[PDB]
Amino acid sequence: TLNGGITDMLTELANFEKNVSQAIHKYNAYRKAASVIAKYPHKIKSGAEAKKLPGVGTKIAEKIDEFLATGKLRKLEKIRQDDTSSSINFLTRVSGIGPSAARKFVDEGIKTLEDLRKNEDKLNHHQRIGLKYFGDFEKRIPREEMLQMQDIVLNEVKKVDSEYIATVCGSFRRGAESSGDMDVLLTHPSFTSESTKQPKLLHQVVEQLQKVHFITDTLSKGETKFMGVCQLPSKNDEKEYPHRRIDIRLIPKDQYYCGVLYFTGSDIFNKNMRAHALEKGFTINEYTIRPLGVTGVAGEPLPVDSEKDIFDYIQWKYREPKDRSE
DNA sequence: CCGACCGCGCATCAGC
DNA sequence: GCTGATGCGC
DNA sequence: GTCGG
Ligand SMILES: Nc1nc2c(ncn2[C@H]2C[C@H](O)[C@@H](COP(=O)(O)OP(=O)(O)[C@H](F)P(=O)(O)O)O2)c(=O)[nH]1
Ligand SMILES: [Cl-]
Ligand SMILES: [Cl-]
Ligand SMILES: [Cl-]
Ligand SMILES: [Cl-]
Ligand SMILES: [Cl-]
Ligand SMILES: [Mg+2]
Ligand code: NA
Ligand code: NA
Ligand code: NA
Repeated sequence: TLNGGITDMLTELANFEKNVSQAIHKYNAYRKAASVIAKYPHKIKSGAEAKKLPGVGTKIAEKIDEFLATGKLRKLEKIRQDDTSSSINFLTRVSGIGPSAARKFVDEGIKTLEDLRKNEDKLNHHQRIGLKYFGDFEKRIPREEMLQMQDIVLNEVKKVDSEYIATVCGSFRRGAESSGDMDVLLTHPSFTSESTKQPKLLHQVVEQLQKVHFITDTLSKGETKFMGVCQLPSKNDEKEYPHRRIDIRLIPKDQYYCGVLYFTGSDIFNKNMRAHALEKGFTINEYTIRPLGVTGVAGEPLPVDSEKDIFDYIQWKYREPKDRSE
């Protein structure tokens, strides 16, 4: 919050570029600048001061000057007044409606919450569930609820098969006092890079969580990734908890450390880290870290025994999850 | 300059 | 059906 | 929009 004013501005600009201009590199450019500035341990006093930070260029430096002088940005003022941009920005808040779908809906004169509701038949399944829980999915989850949710998921998974290991990642693993959703990494010894010795590994876990009425909706589901909806159980007479987004990612057990690094994030941290990997001549995904041949062809997976081995390869000092919140 | 910008699972569609 | 590109979300 | 070379 030290430079919250500026970081909010850049985020609003990032969002505009993603949702409206559909210009994803501009989106990431703003996001990066915002991240670098939020980290910065001084209250910024000028665009020039900011332009010292990596990712802040001439254009963002000028905007910071405008913002510092007036408390606002004319460019954003006009964006907010623009009915089309506002409408598009709103619709993209519904899970499953991206920039493209949003702009189409608006072309059809579907541009409000009331419009979506009376046009349920125009929505695919994911979008349908995003509209249903539009309000709930806006709310954050107190760590205390995250802790109850973890207890359920782990215990239920243990009931299915004691050899399952479920690890809650995302901001929860980074120590955050609230999380926008729940991210669960799942492994089982029968699923490795070498073989899948047991089918329905993910399905069976999902099934059991539906059985106890923890999972209530499915956004999408495949052999290794589930994205859906869950809800804590509430006591007699007490108001129900909000429905929450959940994702479960089944990863080969022998690739746990690359998987847990991936699912811990943050997203910006992953981008920064894989970008650095590339500078050092490696490529990192949720499975492996591989060298890049002189051609730039990924080589064979390097041995990984801890998250720190991954950091080591790219010559980064290790960073605890709680210091990966970029 | 100017090319590169992380990497990939699932849904959905076009074209064969 | 299949492959491949695209959207969208992680 | 920014940066590396
Ligand atoms: N390489 C890469 N990894 C990505 C990306 N988006 C999400 N991830 C990874 C890292 C997240 O922590 C993890 C979960 O994705 P997330 O969107 O839930 O983020 P998160 O870190 O959990 C948020 F802080 P919260 O949800 O708690 O409010 O998925 C992406 O674009 N690229
Ligand atoms: Cl772009
Ligand atoms: Cl403003
Ligand atoms: Cl690994
Ligand atoms: Cl791989
Ligand atoms: Cl930590
Ligand atoms: Mg999360
Ligand atoms: Na800079
Ligand atoms: Na959306
Ligand atoms: Na998630």
